[PDB]
Amino acid sequence: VSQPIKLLVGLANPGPEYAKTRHNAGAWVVEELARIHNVTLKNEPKFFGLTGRLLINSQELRVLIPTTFMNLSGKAIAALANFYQIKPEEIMVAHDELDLPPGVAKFKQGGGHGGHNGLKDTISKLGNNKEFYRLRLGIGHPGHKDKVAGYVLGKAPAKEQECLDAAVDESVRCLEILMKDGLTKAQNRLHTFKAE
Repeated sequence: VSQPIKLLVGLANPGPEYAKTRHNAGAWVVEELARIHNVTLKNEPKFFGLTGRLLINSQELRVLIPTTFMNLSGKAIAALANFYQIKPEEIMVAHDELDLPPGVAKFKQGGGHGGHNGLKDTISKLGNNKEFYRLRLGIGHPGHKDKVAGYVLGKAPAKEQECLDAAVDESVRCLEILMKDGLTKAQNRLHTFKAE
């Protein structure tokens, strides 16, 4: 039974050249979960995004990858959330997280956007409501304010990308545990993980 998530959003910038930039880490999670569960994501221009529905341990989970600019991610999330009557507190938003290193991922309930343009827009489009969950996929931090945007929009080197892909995999396993055992159990597992 209880688990509050009805919608998982993986934040992204659109189109083939952005697919493997760090800023798309949330989208990697959603695509992998969707793949393992045999769901083909469908483009729905009415929701400014790619959508699907998975059944996991008899719970319906909607997924969404916006095709907006990252800074307009709330256009998508509010459109789909309004259509399905999903409250902010039932949404989990996967995203790249500067404040964790490659290879680590954490769940979080509420909090600020941290300068993340996607999170920022999401909050505003959901009525200045921060109380959605997050899946924070660590990307490291370049430790110079002026280098942040280029770092986030860049492509990790191969070795670092393996650490990233490992955290994606484990985040997917823990979303599955989320749906079966609940959040405390999912979180207890995810928060001890670090990739090699």
